Amino acid sequence: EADNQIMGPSSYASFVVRGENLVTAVSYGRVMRTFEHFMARIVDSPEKAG
Amino acid sequence: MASNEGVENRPFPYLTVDADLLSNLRQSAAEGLFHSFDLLVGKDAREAGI
Amino acid sequence: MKVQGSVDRRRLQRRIAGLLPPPARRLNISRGSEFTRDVRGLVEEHAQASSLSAAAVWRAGLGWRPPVFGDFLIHASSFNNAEATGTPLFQFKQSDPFSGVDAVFTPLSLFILMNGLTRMANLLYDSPATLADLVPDFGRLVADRRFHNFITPVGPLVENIKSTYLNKITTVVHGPVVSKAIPRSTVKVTVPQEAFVDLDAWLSGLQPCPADARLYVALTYEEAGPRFTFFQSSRGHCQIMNILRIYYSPSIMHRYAVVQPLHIEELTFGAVACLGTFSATDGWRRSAFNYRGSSLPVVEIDSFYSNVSDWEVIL
Amino acid sequence: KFEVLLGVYTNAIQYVRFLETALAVSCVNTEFKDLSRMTDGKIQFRISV
Amino acid sequence: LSEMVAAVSGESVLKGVSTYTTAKGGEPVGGVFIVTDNVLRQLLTFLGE
Repeated sequence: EADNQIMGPSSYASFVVRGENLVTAVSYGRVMRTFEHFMARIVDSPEKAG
Repeated sequence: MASNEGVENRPFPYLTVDADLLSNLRQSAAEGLFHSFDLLVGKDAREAGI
Repeated sequence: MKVQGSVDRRRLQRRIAGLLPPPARRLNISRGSEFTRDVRGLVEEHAQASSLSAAAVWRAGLGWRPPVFGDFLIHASSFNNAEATGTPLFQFKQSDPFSGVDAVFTPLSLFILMNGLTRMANLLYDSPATLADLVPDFGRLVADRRFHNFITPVGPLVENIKSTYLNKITTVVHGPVVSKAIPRSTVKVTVPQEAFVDLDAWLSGLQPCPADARLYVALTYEEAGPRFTFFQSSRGHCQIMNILRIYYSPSIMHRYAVVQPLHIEELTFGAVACLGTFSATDGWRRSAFNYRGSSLPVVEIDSFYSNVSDWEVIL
Repeated sequence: KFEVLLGVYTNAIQYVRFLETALAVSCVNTEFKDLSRMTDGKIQFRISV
Repeated sequence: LSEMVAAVSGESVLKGVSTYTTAKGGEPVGGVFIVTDNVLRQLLTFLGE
């Protein structure tokens, strides 16, 4: 089959510990995955049913 | 009672309070006034890792 | 559109550049201005290393392990010029005259004095009567069994400056064996493969493996004369002696006739010392000597930390 | 007179990277800055039946 | 023949010269099969083109 080629990403998906997670890491010793997401789900919108 | 039961060692941002606490410290620590106290000698008095 | 990879070289370059220690301060005495400049740098460094006032003056952030060299002088008959570098040597004490010769001894010289390996030792030493002249009371000290007190271990030799009669010799006493002429090139230590008993395999859940394995040295008066043995073990100073006595028991059974009921000075079967420590989990290496009549196989061991011990009685 | 000699050097490396291999389609690759600090991690699936 | 050419190859230490290429253009030559004349004709029969 004459394809011998695909396409993939060139760089890894970066993840960094921001301040909002850094406070929880410093105090409670736990970090959440992308706190921004859980905050946009829980505190910003009442329902936002999935 | 026992020294380290609920004493967390983690490096929090402590507040610098004006009033003086040092008076009668080692005696009240040895006789046992306050439960769950922790003494750290000079080698172990630093900000803990994260 | 290259991937850029998964790891970054800038980090490695930076952290290793941080890990490099600062360079030694050469002092240039031949030229005046260079001398003055290095002296300025010296006073600034002392100001930078001893003032508790500042913090960058705190430099202790992030070992001295050469050996302690000791030099001995010996006659050119009591030592072959060809004998390999690093063989452990053992020393003897003269009574009145000590400056003339030290009379340091080699294991083959001990095998000769005590009477394949025999032929090699004779091809090194055909007429070893000087060897008998070095110890006048050899025939006396085999019986007085004071032979081990005087034979003090010196360990491996590094260098031997060669002269007609005297020999200059540098010996590793304490610490790892190392040289001097260059940026401290290392050496290794050799013991003949025969007349060496591996006491970790002589009796061979799972036995534990320690980090460090030690070499001991022992001297035994059998009815077939005295003889010397070095033991590669690892267990402990409290167990090596017991295992050694269990080993020698078949040779100990023979000493009922020689022992004297009246005079108790001859009874001791031998003494054990600890020479040094080397890496376990490795083993050792096999090589033959390269001399004219060289047929002896020899074990050689790397990573020798010379920590000599005294002779302890066993029976 | 001091003699200076020259002796030639060669390298047998080959350029190789993870993403350019096809196996990288099997996994999903995220770069975490400080991974040695993380003690433990977990994923919690909730499945309705 | 492909097994034969794969058995060799590899890397060379010198790694400097440019290699012969086909005159029409394109790939540079990989190797040389020295044979006699009869095997030459029979290989031309088995391998045309």
